[PDB]
Amino acid sequence: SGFRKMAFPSGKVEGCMVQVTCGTTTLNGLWLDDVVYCPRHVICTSEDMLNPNYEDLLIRKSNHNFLVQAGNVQLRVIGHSMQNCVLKLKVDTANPKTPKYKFVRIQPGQTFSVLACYNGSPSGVYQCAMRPNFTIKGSFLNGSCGSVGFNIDYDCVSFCYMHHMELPTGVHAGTDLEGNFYGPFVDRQTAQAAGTDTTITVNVLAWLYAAVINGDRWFLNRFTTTLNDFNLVAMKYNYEPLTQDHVDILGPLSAQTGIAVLDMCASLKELLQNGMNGRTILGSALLEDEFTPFDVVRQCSG
Amino acid sequence: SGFRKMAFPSGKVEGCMVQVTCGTTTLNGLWLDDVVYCPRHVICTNPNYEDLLIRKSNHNFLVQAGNVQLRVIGHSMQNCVLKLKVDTANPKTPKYKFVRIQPGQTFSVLACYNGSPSGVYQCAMRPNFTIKGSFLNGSCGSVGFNIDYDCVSFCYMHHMELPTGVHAGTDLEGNFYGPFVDRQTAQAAGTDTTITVNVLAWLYAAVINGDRWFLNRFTTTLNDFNLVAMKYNYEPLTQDHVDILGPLSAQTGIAVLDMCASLKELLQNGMNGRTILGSALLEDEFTPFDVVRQCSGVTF
Ligand SMILES: Cc1cncc(C(=O)N2C[C@H]3CC[C@@H](C2)N3[C@H](c2cccc(F)c2)c2cn(CCc3ccsc3)nn2)c1
Repeated sequence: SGFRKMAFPSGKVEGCMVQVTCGTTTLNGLWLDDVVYCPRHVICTSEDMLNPNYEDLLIRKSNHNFLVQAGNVQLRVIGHSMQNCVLKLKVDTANPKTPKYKFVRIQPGQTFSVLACYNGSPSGVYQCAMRPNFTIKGSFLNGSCGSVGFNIDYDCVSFCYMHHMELPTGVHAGTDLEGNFYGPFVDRQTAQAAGTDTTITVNVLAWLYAAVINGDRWFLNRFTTTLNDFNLVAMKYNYEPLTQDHVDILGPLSAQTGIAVLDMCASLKELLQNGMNGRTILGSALLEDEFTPFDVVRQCSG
Repeated sequence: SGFRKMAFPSGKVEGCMVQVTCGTTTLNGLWLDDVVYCPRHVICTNPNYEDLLIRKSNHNFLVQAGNVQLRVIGHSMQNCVLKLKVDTANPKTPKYKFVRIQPGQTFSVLACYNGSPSGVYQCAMRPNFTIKGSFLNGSCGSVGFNIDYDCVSFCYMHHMELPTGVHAGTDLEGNFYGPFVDRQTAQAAGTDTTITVNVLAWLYAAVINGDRWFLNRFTTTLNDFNLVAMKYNYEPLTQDHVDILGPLSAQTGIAVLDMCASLKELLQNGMNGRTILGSALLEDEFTPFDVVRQCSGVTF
């Protein structure tokens, strides 16, 4: 029993974290095979950041301007290239600790683990979700750039996030490992701000199914709803639309618990109307939206 | 910015987890140098473990480190932990120590299944000596640890789930945390209490992160506040707690008894539909050190 925000074991990623230094700037890089991936803004000065011309800055760099350090070992850079907003530094040594891995771009609502890192040394691991507004509510201090987000399935590490910046509301923005930002953000000091966030409805429903699995039914009711009536109400609480894909995805949890998806939608509607009246669900006094349907089946059943 | 329930990087521990099978029981062990540590209740069959173990032969214990088999060459018990001597020392053994933690202190848990780590989370030793973990069948032998520089301090090994869903275990010397035994008897968690010094730490974390609405002009005294704590089933606040929070008090300008007044008012009046660091409840599983470490970055 129990239900925690559980991260993946981080060892496979730990063995890939290095320090990258350009000029006065040091941040983290991800060392896979003979390539080190890091945010391209490592080549910028703070001045450059209003309107940086990355192509112009990079053509001026020599391989030996990049200092890469893996533990106590300096790696020799032998080439470099830029892919979208990520710098790829080719190094003379392949990482002998390279796990089986892939690069995956995730959708809003997906979860992943973050290995927060400073000066190429991992500090801690925690679970995160990609918010509907393409930010993440992480925990990152100065020097955390280049920290990565990942899932691990059957010993394959799927890298899905690389950290670039903190937005003014204290939430975080970054790219996939092909260097494409999530959301409308840019690696430029601009007046960019997180869009208004919403609640990840399909994840809330999955968590409610998790509550029933672990033995709590107090929030259920005898009503049902149409999908469209549910969305009409949910939008009034800044909940994300629930799609037929979402209904299909919850099929297994519906089947396991005996509670039809649209009946669980009726319960959520009432919870939004009533609050919890001093009660908790899986230890929380708020509705949790950073557990996915996949996560629930992974942690609750096996 | 931000504040998350954060665990230590688990890599150094992952390389020590093994699967231990005896009879019909399979569970997780911890392989350090040439010993595998696991719960003694892996022993076959009111138990008398010193008797049951006499019956077992080394070869009754199948130990799998991934795909490799470690051969057992010896066994002994230390309290509720079984120690299997194996023929191969773990080449991935980290620098480590066995430590016993105090209620209120936190640690990371690497939850495992068939000697395969599957998740890591951060927990506190509750005042009632249980932990609010997430464990399913097969988790027994999963371990808790902290990392200080390069040194792993192992502090917990999971032995059982209790009827309220919380969990009980031992230190790595096999001494239970709390009034529990490893046998099928009637056992229950005692009434728990809230860890006051940790709630205060988390309020400081909130302030550091810009959440200041609960602050007020008032201050108080230990004696006065401790009467409120007892009323609300909060642990007593000691002078040593006050000293430990010293740093955060200096960094935010909010003295502990200044912050206690904020907490008193939250306990008496509630949060009035507001939240702190994204919670509608007062959180008590972050220590002062956890807050300082995460709001001022240390790395391992
Ligand atoms: C609280 C916190 C959370 N998470 C990360 C940090 C953190 O550390 N950074 C993120 C921000 C803020 C400082 C610096 C690094 N970023 C600036 C920036 C501005 C606009 C877009 C963008 F993508 C980056 C920047 C980059 N550069 C080039 C030299 C350099 C690159 C890395 S450090 C210095 N100059 N300003 C902080």
